[PDB]
Amino acid sequence: MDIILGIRVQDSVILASSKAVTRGISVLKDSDDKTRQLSPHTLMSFAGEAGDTVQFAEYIQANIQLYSIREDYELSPQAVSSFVRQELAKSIRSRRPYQVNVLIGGYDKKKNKPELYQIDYLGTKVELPYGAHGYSGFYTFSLLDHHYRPDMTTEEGLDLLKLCVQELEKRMPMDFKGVIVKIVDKDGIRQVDDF
Amino acid sequence: MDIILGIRVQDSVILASSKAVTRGISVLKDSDDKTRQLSPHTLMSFAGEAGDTVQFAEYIQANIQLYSIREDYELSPQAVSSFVRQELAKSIRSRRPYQVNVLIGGYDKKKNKPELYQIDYLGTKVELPYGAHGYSGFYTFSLLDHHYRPDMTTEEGLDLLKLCVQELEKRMPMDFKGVIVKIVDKDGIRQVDDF
Amino acid sequence: TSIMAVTFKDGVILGADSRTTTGAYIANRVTDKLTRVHDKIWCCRSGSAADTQAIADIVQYHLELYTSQYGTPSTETAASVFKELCYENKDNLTAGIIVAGYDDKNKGEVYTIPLGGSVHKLPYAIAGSGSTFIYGYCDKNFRENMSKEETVDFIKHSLSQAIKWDGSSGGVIRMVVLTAAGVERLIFYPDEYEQL
Amino acid sequence: TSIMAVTFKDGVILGADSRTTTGAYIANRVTDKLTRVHDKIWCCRSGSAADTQAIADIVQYHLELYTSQYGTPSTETAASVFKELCYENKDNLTAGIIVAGYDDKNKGEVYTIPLGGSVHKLPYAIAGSGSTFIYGYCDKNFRENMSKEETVDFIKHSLSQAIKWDGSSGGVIRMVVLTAAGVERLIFYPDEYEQL
Amino acid sequence: SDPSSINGGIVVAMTGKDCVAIACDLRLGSQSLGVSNKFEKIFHYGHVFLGITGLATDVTTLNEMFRYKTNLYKLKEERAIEPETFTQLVSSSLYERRFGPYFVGPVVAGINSKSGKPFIAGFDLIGCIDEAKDFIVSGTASDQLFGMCESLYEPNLEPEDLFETISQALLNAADRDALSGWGAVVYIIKKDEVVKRYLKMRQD
Amino acid sequence: QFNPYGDNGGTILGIAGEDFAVLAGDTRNITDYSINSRYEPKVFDCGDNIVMSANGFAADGDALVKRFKNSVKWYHFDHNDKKLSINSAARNIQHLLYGKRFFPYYVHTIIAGLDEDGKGAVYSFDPVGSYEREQCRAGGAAASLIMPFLDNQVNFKNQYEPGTNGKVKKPLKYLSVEEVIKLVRDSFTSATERHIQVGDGLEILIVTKDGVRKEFYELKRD
Amino acid sequence: TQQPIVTGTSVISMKYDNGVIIAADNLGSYGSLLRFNGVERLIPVGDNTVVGISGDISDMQHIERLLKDLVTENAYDNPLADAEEALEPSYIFEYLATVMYQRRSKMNPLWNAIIVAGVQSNGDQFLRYVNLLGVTYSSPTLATGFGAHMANPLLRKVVDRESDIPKTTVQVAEEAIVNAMRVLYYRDARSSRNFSLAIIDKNTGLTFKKNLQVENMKWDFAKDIKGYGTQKI
Amino acid sequence: TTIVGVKFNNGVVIAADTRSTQGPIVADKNCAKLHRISPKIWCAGAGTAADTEAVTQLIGSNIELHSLYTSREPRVVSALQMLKQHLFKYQGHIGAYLIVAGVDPTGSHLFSIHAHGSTDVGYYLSLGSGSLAAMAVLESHWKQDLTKEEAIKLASDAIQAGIWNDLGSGSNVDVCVMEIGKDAEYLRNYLTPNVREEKQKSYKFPRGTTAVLKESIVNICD
Amino acid sequence: TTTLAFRFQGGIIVAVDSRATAGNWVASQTVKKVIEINPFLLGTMAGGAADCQFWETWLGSQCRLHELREKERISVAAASKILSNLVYQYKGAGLSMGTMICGYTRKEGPTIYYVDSDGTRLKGDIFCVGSGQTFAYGVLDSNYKWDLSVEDALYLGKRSILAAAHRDAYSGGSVNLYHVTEDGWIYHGNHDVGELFWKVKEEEGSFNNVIG
Ligand SMILES: COc1ccc(C[C@H](NC(=O)[C@H](C)NC(=O)CN2CCOCC2)C(=O)N[C@@H](CC2CCCCC2)C(=O)[C@H](C)CO)cc1
Ligand SMILES: COc1ccc(C[C@H](NC(=O)[C@H](C)NC(=O)CN2CCOCC2)C(=O)N[C@@H](CC2CCCCC2)C(=O)[C@H](C)CO)cc1
Ligand SMILES: [Mg+2]
Ligand SMILES: [Mg+2]
Ligand SMILES: [Mg+2]
Ligand SMILES: [Mg+2]
Ligand SMILES: [Mg+2]
Repeated sequence: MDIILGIRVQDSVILASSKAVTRGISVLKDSDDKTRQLSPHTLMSFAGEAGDTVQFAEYIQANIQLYSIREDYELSPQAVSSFVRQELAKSIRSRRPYQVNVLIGGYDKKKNKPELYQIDYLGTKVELPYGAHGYSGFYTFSLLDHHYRPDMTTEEGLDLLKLCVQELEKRMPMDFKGVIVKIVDKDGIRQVDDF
Repeated sequence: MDIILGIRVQDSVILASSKAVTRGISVLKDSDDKTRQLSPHTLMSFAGEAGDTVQFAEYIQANIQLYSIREDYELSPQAVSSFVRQELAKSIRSRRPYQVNVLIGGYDKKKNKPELYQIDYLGTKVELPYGAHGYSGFYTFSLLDHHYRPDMTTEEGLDLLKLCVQELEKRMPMDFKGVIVKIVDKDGIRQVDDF
Repeated sequence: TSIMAVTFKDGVILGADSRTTTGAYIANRVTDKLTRVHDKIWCCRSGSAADTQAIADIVQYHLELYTSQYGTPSTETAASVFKELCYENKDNLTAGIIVAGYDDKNKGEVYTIPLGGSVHKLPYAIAGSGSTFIYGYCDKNFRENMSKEETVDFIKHSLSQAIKWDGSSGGVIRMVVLTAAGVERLIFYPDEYEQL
Repeated sequence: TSIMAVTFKDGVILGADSRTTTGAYIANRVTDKLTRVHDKIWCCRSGSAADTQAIADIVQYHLELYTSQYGTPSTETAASVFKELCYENKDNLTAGIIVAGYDDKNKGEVYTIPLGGSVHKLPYAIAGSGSTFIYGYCDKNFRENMSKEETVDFIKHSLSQAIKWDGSSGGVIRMVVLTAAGVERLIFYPDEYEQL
Repeated sequence: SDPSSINGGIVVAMTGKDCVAIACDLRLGSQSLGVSNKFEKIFHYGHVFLGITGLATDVTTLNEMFRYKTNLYKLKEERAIEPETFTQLVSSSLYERRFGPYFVGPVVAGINSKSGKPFIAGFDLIGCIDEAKDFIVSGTASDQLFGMCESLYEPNLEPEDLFETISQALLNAADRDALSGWGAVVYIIKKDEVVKRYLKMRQD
Repeated sequence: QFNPYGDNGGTILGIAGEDFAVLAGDTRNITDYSINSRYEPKVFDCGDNIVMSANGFAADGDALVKRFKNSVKWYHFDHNDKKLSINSAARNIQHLLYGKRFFPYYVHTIIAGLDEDGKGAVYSFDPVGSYEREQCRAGGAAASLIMPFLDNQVNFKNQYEPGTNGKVKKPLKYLSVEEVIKLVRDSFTSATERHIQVGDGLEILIVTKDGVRKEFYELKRD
Repeated sequence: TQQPIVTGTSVISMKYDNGVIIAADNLGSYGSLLRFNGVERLIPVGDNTVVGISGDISDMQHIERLLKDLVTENAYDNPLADAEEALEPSYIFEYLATVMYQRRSKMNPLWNAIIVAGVQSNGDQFLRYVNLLGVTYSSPTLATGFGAHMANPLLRKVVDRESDIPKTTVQVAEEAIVNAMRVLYYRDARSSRNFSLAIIDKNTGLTFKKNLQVENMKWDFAKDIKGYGTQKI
Repeated sequence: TTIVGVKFNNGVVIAADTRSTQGPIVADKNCAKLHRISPKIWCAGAGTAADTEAVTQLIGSNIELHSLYTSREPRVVSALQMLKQHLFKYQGHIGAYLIVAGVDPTGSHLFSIHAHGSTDVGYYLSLGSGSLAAMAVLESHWKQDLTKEEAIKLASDAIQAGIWNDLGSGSNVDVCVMEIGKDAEYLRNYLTPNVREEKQKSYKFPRGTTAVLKESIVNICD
Repeated sequence: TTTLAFRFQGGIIVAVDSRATAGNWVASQTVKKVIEINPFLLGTMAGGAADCQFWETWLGSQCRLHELREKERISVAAASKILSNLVYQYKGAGLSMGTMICGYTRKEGPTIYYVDSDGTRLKGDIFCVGSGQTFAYGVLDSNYKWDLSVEDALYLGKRSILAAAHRDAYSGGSVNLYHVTEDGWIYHGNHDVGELFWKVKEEEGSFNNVIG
């Protein structure tokens, strides 16, 4: 796990998530996709404790997919993020909490707005123009504080992201093996393949 | 610190040493040369505790340079490595030991042989065809067990090294920022600049 | 805390000091450590005040229910109910209780229940922090079948010494006399017992 | 360990049991805890056997050197030398020593030196683990200016009880009599003292 | 490790002449890292205002819970809950979690709609009610707020004066606390208008 | 285990004017929940127009003050009776504090007097000898209550010129000794209200070119 | 680093119009064992000073020897040793305070709390406290241990600030002190009935009373107290 | 806290200070530590603030229901038994230290309860951080056969000793008097010996001093 | 703290914030974190306040003695090594220092050395040091070019510290700026974040995370 970032521009939300999976002194995998599609216009990235991360992500996915079928309708990004928050807020007071931090990027089709929610394992939710979990945030927040503009295009957003990934590859002590980038907009979710 | 390797081929010893210097979540430097020339045909690489490493390296350098001037003569690689071992064996029972591991690569001009000594912070010395300190050894020893031949050229040695650095950049969790490579042979010590 | 109970010709007497401390502070200098669990079955309490009160209250309730159904319980029976509570809950209790009562068949009886919840029937018993200081004295001076006035003097002299040496004991000396005649409460003030 | 020293008409008597334990094992059942540091200045030792022997040996050496230069040392002086060692080295010593001697000017004297190295001159003193059990008894039965036979009986009865209740005391009762007449060693076996 | 000072933040409330004020900062951090600049800590249920400092997940959770409970209250009682009553509901709710508490410092502010009385109260994390004539303070700069309030405050300030007083208490307290600040919001509350103002403050 | 430190409570406060400076402290002295004394001074005239307070653990505070007073005496002996300037006192005090870097004096120290141009000076130190000159400083138990009030009322922080759309700051300006004493007294009564270790008495030392004057006020005794 | 073995409890004291009073009981405790019964914890120094000591008794005895060696030392080459160059209470205090703080600074304290009471040569009352940390303070009343908690509140009702000292007589002050000693005997589990008391007056000099007793104790109300709640008999 | 109870001729009186603390800070300068369990049974509480308040309300509620069920005036011994058994069950984790008093058809009563569930009987009692200062006074002035006026004086004097001498107590004295055959009289702020002195200065600001970024009207309606 | 220093075409920029902390208590907003050792030497301070002040003013004294004894200003290398050898002696005792020794000599050119209390000594072109170092790095690295004009380099340095002052709870107060050239160091003012943040927001149009 380790690096997950989110940026919300004019008409989309972009999630970038590192590909490395490490145990001890071995990088076991360098193409890991730290993400699950919850609904056609909502994507969730995740980082934290081994095992917990995927188990939690897939559990949320199953619940949202179940809701979709039952009502023949897609929950808004805000509604999904509140559902997720509540699950984590329950979890933190369980016998064994989920040690998982998430970013939820969705396009709200009723409002025609992109939306980015940052939620930690405590169930601490915040809606943001850009977000990060882990040590990443210690570089990217100030970088984005400087270079980010509210009206940027998807393409300007991707360049802003390249800046972030460049800084992280320069200053971060670990080799996180690059990122998988996904765009969420009015047409759903797609993956950029050469990043 | 972290990655230091040594390979002794037919007519030279090659030392490769990582360039990263890290504190917390920041790579402070990516061109660090983790090495000191002790005499014209003897080179020492070092890794371990911050501060300790350089202080120890330079202290040894000062002593060998002093010996050289006094006798107008160059100590053999074996003699230097024994001196270094003894300093570390004293140190390990001091109030505060040097937490430094070293590789000593020298060309012995009387024997016309390259020589590689691996010495840890306890003063544990061993002469080897190839050596490594830290987590590096957990990949490179078995790799070299397979690909190394006693009669290789300096150029075959460098290729063997590229194989090592490739594996380490693939499987090691940290970004060690490449290596500085130095060759020790009958003509002294030189640095390869594009590695 | 210094406590004791002594059998004698006509029955049994219980005695205790009146000090309860929190560390070195005296939280209560006129405590009543002699507690009734039936008309003529009493106990003296030592250890945690909360624990021993909780226990005595439960025992009093058990013996009042025993009485309703089966008539007057024996002193042995009362000691068995204390033991059951002390033994089964030994991990969570700090209670050292002396049980004393008067049957008409059995005369005076004394049972001591130390920390682990074991039971020991004895001619007399001493307990509490102050008791360590009077083992020698009490062993030397106790005789069987003493008179009421002899027994009162034994207890008064014994607890006098426990009080003298133990900082955790003090105040007044209370006693309860248990005979066929009824129940008699005695009290003795410092100015009397200090200069014996 | 149970030890005591008692002043009386003609001088002073020291007494002790003879048990030394390692945990519950009796390492020596006939120990001699009454130790001479000068002709008529003795001590009884309690606490760490190694510490008290080391101390007594150093004191004996100091008093033999004092004697060479200045004549016979007073019992007070001997107690001061013990104290100096016990107080200055309080962190590293576990020693509870009673000092007892006979001057011709001063008659019998008893000084007790507890754990911290303080000094206390007293008519009599008790110490050791067994002493806790006879505070009551000893306070009740001690009088000033008893006779030799009365004092021997007091000590014999006192240590009898300490031995009875304390598992760390036992064996024989040893005593040392210190008068103008000289020095007399007494011993009393279980079969005598147990059934007092 | 200390749940009350992971996220940071402050809340302060004051009484005036037929008015009350309640203010809060906007910071949400993760220890040294400032994360959000828009995290408001004051909510309202009808005309009763609640500020909550402490662990942000519990701040959010308690808001959602008190919205839940006050909605049902209104349906069953057929009237808005008053501040005195709501204060009691906050207390019981917190104490019900006595041995696994919400790590929060809530603050109630409002005017009773029958009596016209201004009303403020504070609580500890376990429900102990602190009712006050003058002011209530809460959060990571509570020492600082106590110092500001205790010297700046005077009774019976008019709404526009109370605004200045409460704003200065909050701002200067926040600037002495690493985990508080990053923006502020002040509510001026009178019998039937409520004005909400965002303060300009230093952004470090 | 033996703990070589305690906490004697109280709080102190220093403000500098244009041609004077005050150093104030409450006179209460406490351990745990007990009052040791209602009047035990902890602000001292050290000579050469320097006043000093070292507030926290009183035994450490007294030791430090004694060492500094003694330092002043030897400065005269060694440098031909020269006056020890406030900047020189502060640097000297840094070395006194830093000499015990690994076994600190548990105090927050403030000194006040006049600089070499006759202007009021307040210097303050952390327990191991970090220091800074300012207009303004509170130290000790209630420092966290009093300091932000001082930022607002001595240096006009967060105060703008009305009607300027928060674009023009209230302009900095020195305060009269009368205005300063008002802020001191209000600071301490406010602190006495909310902090249990502050109360009983307030003693202020004022420093001008004519020397050192004292004023004393009662504080609440609960 | 240390732990107190044989200890003495409170030492209480106050100023009055012409002098100072100070008292302390005669017990040396050994934990909860009331081990030693004739222990003097007020130590006079010359005819103008009494030093009252609580805490570790082995250290108290060391402090006695320091003080008695101080007197000896002060007499050396001093023809005015019983006049203008006699030891003042303030001299004795500063010496003890110096020692206490040095010993705490070497992490090997004298495990005591000390009150130095006396009259200076100009007639001024002296009353100052120092303890194992080397903390020092002065007040119209001073007490150590339980004394600080129970005596000070009583003695402060008599002398609550500096200006109450001229209004307080030696009869009033001694009465207040003697009453405080009774209260401590009721309430402190490591106190004894027997105590010593000393008055140091600018006119009458040092009066040192031994073998005082706590008298006039109310215990009678104890006969009416039965059980711990519901028990009637 | 400081709290007390004193028996007299024809009843019982309890009293308390009004300070609440969080660490060294005064959280509430005028809290209410006297609690009504039933109209003629009142409880004074020290310890964990919310625990004293919750345990006192719970038992008060159950006492009311018991009183209705039995058609009798509630007894102090019932409140005592319910409180002690509740507190014992929680093994001291509910940190309530209580003085329970009142009058009932059986007479007048005075008890104390510790957090682990042990109880005492007495004619005069005190609990809390200030209990040693209060008990000093009680042990000094209490006698058999006090009048109502004497008892009120003794009790408030005892609380005053706590207010002045214990840093854990302060502000005001509250009293409640429970006399046989009369209504209980609760005397809220019976003594107020700690009124803040007048401030030196008004800190009311020039309007517009505070820089504002935005405004809006909040909708509190429907 | 946040501190930085970088080499470029025009010499060296040095920028620092001015906050002091005691945990979450803001101890000061106006603290000096640069020491002017001589007209060609600056030292930056991060870590323990007393450790930094004490040992860096001590460093200045040692540098002054070098020029008295050798009749020549000390090299940046040698001055930095005096400090690193000093702290190495204390290694383990708990000193806390992160410092940059920045200056110009003719034999060296413009030179920066990172020195910390672990005993680490590094020559380099760019460093940021302190609790806010990562924040400064993110801005500094992503706009750095060797060819910045003196005017742009100064701004970037100022803007980087501002970034850290905004996001790092343990940085703030004001920015202090220096430029070091062949003719020595030049002070470029104190810039209170109180005003600088809002000014930069307006003119640059950045800080869109903030309620405007
Ligand atoms: C175990 O930790 C404790 C115990 C007791 C106190 C004193 C008490 N203050 C409080 O309870 C304050 C409001 N709350 C807290 O301190 C929060 N605590 C956090 C951890 O668990 C306990 C709750 C308080 O003020 N007690 C008063 C009496 C109160 C006053 C309010 C009305 C109810 C009774 C009193 O006992 C004196 C001041 C000291 O206790 C603090 C912490
Ligand atoms: C070893 O433990 C440490 C290390 C670092 C700090 C932060 C530092 N603050 C302090 O030094 C404060 C004023 N004083 C103390 O913390 C008191 N002493 C700490 C050392 O042990 C004895 C007690 C501080 O404010 N550092 C600033 C840089 C300073 C500012 C003052 C001038 C010199 C440079 C900076 O690093 C940011 C604010 C992070 O601290 C505290 C304790
Ligand atoms: Mg229990
Ligand atoms: Mg006793
Ligand atoms: Mg702030
Ligand atoms: Mg900041
Ligand atoms: Mg106060």
